[PDB]
Amino acid sequence: INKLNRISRQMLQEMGREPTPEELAERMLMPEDKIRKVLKIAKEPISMETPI
Amino acid sequence: SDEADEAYSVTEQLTMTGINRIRQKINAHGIPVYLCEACGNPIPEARRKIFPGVTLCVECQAYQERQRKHYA
Amino acid sequence: VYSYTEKKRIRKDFGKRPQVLDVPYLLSIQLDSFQKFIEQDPEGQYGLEAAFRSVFPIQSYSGNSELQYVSYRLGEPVFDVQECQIRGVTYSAPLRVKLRLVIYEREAPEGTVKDIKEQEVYMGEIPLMTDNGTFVINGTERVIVSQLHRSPGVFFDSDKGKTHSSGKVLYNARIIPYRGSWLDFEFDPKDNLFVRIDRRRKLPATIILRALNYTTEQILDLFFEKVIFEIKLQMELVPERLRGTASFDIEANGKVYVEKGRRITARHIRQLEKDDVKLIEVPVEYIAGKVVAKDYIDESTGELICAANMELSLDLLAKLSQSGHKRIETLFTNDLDHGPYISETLRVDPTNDRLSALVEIYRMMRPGEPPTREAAESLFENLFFSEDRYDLSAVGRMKFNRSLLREEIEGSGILSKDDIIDVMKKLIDIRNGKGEVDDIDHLGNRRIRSVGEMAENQFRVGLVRVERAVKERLSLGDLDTLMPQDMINAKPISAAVKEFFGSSQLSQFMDQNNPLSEITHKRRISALGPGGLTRERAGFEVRDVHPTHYGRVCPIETPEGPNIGLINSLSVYAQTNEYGFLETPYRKVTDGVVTDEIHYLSAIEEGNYVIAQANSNLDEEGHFVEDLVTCRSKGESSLFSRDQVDYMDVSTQQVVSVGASLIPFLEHDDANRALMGANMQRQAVPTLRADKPLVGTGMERAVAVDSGVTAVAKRGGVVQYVDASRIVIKVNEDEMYPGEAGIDIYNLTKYTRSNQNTCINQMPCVSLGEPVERGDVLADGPSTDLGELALGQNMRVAFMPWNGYNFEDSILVSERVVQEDRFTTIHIQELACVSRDTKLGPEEITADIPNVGEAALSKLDESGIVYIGAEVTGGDILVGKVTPKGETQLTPEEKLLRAIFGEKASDVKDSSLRVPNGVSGTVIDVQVFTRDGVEKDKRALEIEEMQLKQAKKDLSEELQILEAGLFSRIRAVLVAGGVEAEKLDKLPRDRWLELGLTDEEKQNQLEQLAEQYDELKHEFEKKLEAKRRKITQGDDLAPGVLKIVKVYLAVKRRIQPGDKMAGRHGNKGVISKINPIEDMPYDENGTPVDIVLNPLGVPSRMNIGQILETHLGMAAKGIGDKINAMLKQQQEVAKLREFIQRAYDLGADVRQKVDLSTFSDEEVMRLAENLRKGMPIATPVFDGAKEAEIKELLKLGDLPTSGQIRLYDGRTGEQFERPVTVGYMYMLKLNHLVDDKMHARSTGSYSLVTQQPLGGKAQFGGQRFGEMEVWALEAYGAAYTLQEMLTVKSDDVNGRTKMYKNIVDGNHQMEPGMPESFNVLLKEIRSLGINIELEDE
Ligand SMILES: [Zn+2]
Repeated sequence: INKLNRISRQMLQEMGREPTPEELAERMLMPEDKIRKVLKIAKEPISMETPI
Repeated sequence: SDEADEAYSVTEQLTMTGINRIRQKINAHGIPVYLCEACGNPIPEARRKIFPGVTLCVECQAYQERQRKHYA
Repeated sequence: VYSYTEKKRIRKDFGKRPQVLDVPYLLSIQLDSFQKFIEQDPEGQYGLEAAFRSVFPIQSYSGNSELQYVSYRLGEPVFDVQECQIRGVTYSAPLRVKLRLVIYEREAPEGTVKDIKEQEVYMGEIPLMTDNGTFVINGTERVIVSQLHRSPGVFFDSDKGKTHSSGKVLYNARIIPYRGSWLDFEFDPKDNLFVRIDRRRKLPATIILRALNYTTEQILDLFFEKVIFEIKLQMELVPERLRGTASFDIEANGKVYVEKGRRITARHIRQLEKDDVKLIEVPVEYIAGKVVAKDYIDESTGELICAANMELSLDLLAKLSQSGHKRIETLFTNDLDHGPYISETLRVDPTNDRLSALVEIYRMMRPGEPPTREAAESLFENLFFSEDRYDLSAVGRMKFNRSLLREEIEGSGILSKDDIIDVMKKLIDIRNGKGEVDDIDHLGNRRIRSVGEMAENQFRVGLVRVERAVKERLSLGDLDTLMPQDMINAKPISAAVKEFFGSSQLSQFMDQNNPLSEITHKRRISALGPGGLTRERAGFEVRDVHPTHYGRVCPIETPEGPNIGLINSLSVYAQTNEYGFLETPYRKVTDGVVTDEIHYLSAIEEGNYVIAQANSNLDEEGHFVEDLVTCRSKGESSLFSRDQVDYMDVSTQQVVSVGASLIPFLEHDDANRALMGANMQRQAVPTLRADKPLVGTGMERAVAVDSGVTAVAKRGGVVQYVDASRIVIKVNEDEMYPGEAGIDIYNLTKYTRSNQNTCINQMPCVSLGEPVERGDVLADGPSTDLGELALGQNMRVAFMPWNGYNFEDSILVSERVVQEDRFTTIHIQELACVSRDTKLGPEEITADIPNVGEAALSKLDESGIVYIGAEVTGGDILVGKVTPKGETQLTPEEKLLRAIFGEKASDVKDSSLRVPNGVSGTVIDVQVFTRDGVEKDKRALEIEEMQLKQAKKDLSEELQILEAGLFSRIRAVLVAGGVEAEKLDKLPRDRWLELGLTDEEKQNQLEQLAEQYDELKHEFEKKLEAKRRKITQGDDLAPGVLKIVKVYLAVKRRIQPGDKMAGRHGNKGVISKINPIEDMPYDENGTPVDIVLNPLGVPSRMNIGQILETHLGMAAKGIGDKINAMLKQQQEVAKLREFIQRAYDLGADVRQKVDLSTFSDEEVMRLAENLRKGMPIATPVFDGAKEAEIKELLKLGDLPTSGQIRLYDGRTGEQFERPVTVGYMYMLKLNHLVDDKMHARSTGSYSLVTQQPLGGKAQFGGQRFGEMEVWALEAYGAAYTLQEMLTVKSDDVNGRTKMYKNIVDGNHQMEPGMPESFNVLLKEIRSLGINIELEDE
């Protein structure tokens, strides 16, 4: 995940708008499904006491 | 209730209580005192004809008004 | 002279006052403010240039490197606003910033750089504000409300006696900086002046005067007057001092001036000043109470007899007198006017000099640490007089100088000794009775932000975040090949702007109910938000209207409820200062003549002038007609002579907001009724067909045009082609811009969904071959009518009780209004079917759905989606989606059932999208979004080929309309001078860009227009290519979602009981009956009344405006029906011209003039046909129709002057006694519908953690039976009612199911068990260290 963030933070700047996951899997060496599941890994879910 | 009818009652009470305070401060009916209770000076005739029942000449009155303006 | 779209229907206008300043562009705030932000400030002081100049140039660790800002520009977006709203993104622009990096070697700090590097790095995207002042942030349209926050400067405020028991008021003065510490001065109850630095411990106020390097003699020279005694024991006299209750009598020269004990008076003051009394004599005992002024010593030993600020007693008098002392100086410490405060403060003041004072300050600020001389001095100088730690901004210095009454509007940014000594003198002067406190809701203390300034602040925050990383990265290595693209990643700069534009209290969904609601929501000022007060801490302080609100904020318009006065609306002509303070225009008044030119005044300046009233009659030369003209001076209004008045209001409307300027006869309503009426006009949903108000004001055209709902022309011309979707205009040749093709196209916005599910839809107004002029409206927007704001419909209302059917606030509507579809509103709502990939596989949008039996699948096409054209009801399947799942071991008898019928298990849920309950519309549209992985289905390829053909057709049809226009212009160029006029059409149109002509600049014109059509061709080609790329390219859907199908259900809501109608004068109601038309009251002509109203609402709610409006609408409709009768019997235009011109000049000296004599005979028939429903009428806000003109306009029709006709009962037909008032009131359908409210539930969904029924109507929820309802149930005896509301109907998971089984079993008995809320409570107490338990029964 840290490597994905690094490569994306670099590629968006160098490539324009943002790296589409095909573009990351190409720039990285991953198979583009592993990248998609890595993207789909949820993050720090939420406090269920959050206001509405 | 409509939420403006209760507002009407509030405004009515506010204005009426203000009006009657500023009315009670007049004390029109009174006593002929004829001399200042601060400096004993002659309260001039016109001031006793305007305000029947004054207790202060205009100088002591304005003085007291300054203090009661600030407070205490 | 009248505009061509104006002669179509001329609103007759009362309002005798002539209008001098025409109404501004109502959205100047948003658009101007965002202009200043994203715009090339050459001399950078606004917007992005200021932020960039404020962070750059960054300089590296030890100055090895320098990152220098060259310039910026906004890259053009990827999609426009429509494409953003469809695709669902923020419509923004990339912020491409050309930067520069220079690197230095040794011995060349500023010296020659080893090398520099140029590169255009991209730092985030800024959202773009549309042409209406709205943003599109996540596909939805936001508005950023203007904020109203306190400004830097000095504020003088008191506790007004609440704090101390005696009541003695305690005045404080606070210097709030832009950035820095909050110096504050404040009185003690003993009237000692204290100073606190940052809400810290209180110090004596003169401690800081010593910290500024003063001594006691200097302080007493500053704050006091020196009563000088001389020598015996003689007193120099300033006669003004002894105003008076006089100590010593008064005497000079021995005769007399005044005798003692009696109070000193103005006569005796006159006598002393007249007889020129400088020196008098007082005894040795009167000098016993005064205070010494300065140092006094003995020359014999050089010893101090008395310091300064020391009490002067008889012994010290003798001691100075024996020292040959003739002069003595005393503080003139009167008790009333020249109070002694610095004297007592210097008493309490323990320190003496700058050293000890600085040490005291150091101990207060940085406590406990051992101080030094140097550390203390450095801290104090870094408090207020170091430029990098204390900033009165330009606003702050303007307000600080102006508040101290200085004429230096511009100045420093740091404080000074004098800026503190003036503050202290002003404090003491407020305490002495000369001067007043500041008001907090005074609009000279509060300034406005808007999108430009708030967004600029967020961008500066991002820039500081950038500066951190760039400094550190130029700290490490600084190696070559490191460029200004690797050091700056756009994420944390864009992060703040994104978070603000999306997630902020001020970025809020624009209210699109109707145009007026948007215009008000954009012209809105808010005291809330990050930076202004909070709802919890407010008051009681700023909810109140303040005299400085005149002309700046609408006193009427503001929400009633939780925040009154916290959300005001900007006035009509209100503007923003250079500094940010609101202001308003006044026509300047020279000696008596009311000059024409107008100055804008803000609440700070507006006080000290004398400002006449806008309703002040005048001569023709500009003089006043009244000797004493009523004007408002600083706080009050009195009669000033015509010589004194300096300014005059620009108009009568300039005190209201655009919402409350649309109430006719607003002067006759109680102010709160006006508040409610404006707030409810904001809520009127647009009816199916618009209807302009018969009694308006003349504001409607302005509100309709200045909002973006109606398509207005840009250039005059002719309407080449009209259509339900587009208007093509062939410009007048005067306005061609010689490179241009000539014609310009407006594409109407057809049935689309606004934020409130209403339908935005533009209708063409013009027709083929009809002229237009720039500024004329072509397309009527939603809820406008021929260019005017038309919120609801004008109904034939009657005022009378009618059988308890309009009882409290109800309304009795006729079935005829339900038949004419007068209040029928098209609503539009989008329903989304998201197919994601679950942990057992993906879900399909298939039509091979489980159990549902080939009828529900009848609407669905092959791919599973509904057709565009189908009318669904509640329950129908819009998108059939089947989801994977496991087996789940069906219980026996289900096993046995499926074994007997062989209907084996599905394995796949039917989690499909069916229409919500109660809605029944047509499916007007279906958008599909497939992620780039998912291939596509048949419906997706179908919709894509349809959008492809539409895009190609649009581009080509535009290009060929334009080509035909450009060929017309080229042919008009080819009429002379190398002319072909009869063979020009011979050769083909394409053999005209190669057409010959003589060697002029006009064969140059032909070749130019030809190559410019070539430009049209090639750029059309790239348009088609980019369009096909965008239409075909896959979508960037959220993580995990395979595809989203969006259906758009268009429903048509009709009026029904429980709907909430409402008038423009705060008269709101709720339809209770829809009376059959033959059950309603009628007049003697057979005309039922459309709506019946309670006369009781009017006296108590003092809004007689609705009555005057009913009278004026009766008059207007009477005029219009007389016109209709003439126009239907085909009375000649002699008769129409005569009568219409007689009705267009009614009333005493109205400003408007129309002369149908200068009117084409066809333009009087068009105008008549538009006035045949009723003559529109205007009535400016505090200027409109007097009641006598209503009466006259009634006499023009054959209506009765009294306004009350006699009515007959529908059911019996016997005349009502004592006639009733019937006229035309203009009703509005408020967006509080009865089917957006009616909700019910037997048994549905239950919340996960707390096993209660879900909350809300969207969740199909239950009703909150709360604490007070429980007290109401306990106050009866309903012990069982309560036990089941709390156990079985709410929370008892095992007893709710048994109750259901019993109720369907027909056995109404509950075994309640125990609530799940108490079980969770017991476990949560047990999960602390407490052991709680339920004893043996
Ligand atoms: Zn006196």
